[PDB]
Amino acid sequence: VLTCPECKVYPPKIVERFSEGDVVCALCGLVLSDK
Amino acid sequence: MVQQLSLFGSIGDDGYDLLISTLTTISGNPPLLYNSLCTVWKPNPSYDVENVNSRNQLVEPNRIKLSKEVPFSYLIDETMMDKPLNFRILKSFTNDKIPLNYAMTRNILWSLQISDIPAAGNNRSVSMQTIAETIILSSAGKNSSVSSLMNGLGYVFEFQYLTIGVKFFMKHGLILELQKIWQIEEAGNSQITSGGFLLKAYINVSRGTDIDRINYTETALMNLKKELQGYIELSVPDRQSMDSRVAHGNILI
Amino acid sequence: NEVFSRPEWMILTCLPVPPPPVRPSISFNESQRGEDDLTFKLADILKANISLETLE
Amino acid sequence: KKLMAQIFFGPTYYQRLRHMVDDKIHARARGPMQVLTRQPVEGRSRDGG
Repeated sequence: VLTCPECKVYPPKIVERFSEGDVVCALCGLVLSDK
Repeated sequence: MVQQLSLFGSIGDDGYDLLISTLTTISGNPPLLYNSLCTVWKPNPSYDVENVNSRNQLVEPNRIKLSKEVPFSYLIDETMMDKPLNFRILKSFTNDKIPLNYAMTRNILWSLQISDIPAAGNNRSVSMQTIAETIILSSAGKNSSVSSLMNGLGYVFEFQYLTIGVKFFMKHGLILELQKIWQIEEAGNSQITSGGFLLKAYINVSRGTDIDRINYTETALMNLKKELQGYIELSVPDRQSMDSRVAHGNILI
Repeated sequence: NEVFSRPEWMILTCLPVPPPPVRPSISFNESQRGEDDLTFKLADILKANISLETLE
Repeated sequence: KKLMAQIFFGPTYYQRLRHMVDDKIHARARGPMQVLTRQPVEGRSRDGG
């Protein structure tokens, strides 16, 4: 399970940026996991 | 556009009088009565705003606030002209009923204002919020009215409320407000801040880039909070409560 | 050397098994796991060892 | 103006070869890694290093 520690919204909304190797919350723009 | 740095709190009316005296002991100024009337408007759901860039989230829909001052002759009933117009009248404003009803406000229909959710992060000691403001001076035409104007822009009415309270001006541009809020509907008037006063201490900064000024403002606000220790607890409100975007609905009151 | 390089150790008795990072499995789908060559060789080693043990 | 020196001038035959700059241009700040060595992948169409 992977959740944003600032929006605190369930279920979390998440978009994976494959071309940058990142996982990004779609609301605050925060970067969750890299590489 | 300002960066408003704010701290919040609340008190029960029992200590109200006492509180007032203490403030005058600190500021050296007497309280000044004031009132206001705010109307909230939201984008029309009949119109499909496909222009919201869903794949990029360039922008999200938001709510507009229109404020105006209303003379006390609309707020004083036939039992109250004998008393002078000062702060003590607030002691009689404990009932959910109020002279200003729905029909008068409908007959009325300024300052236009938009805001954003406060800044993220847990290393912020005061609520920092960004505000964009403009002023409407007058109008003309065949349908000159606030309602027609906001429908021309693309917004519709959502609700409204009435604030009555007192103001204290301290040094360094610090403003302290004691408020009572009455929501108004055709069904009637209900006091949300029932049996108490809402306390808000805030400062305004004109330019967000200047950081020396912001540090000074935070220092003044924390010093004020540390002065009132033991009487009233001033706290940073919830960041998710001061969010006014249409997608999610809640209202700090 | 007495501490690091005794000659008795040049003959194997126990074989260390490397973690899966050294031999990563490539998973096309949920039930499609293509395993590395190293794990196949290690499986054959263990199969032969158990066969020799059960004949012993 | 006029040019001091004259110029050799005339038609010729030319062919447009198979190499375009649009098929050779590549840049990378960050991106996917490798399963085993965990180093930037190989390949322009797979935005590698």
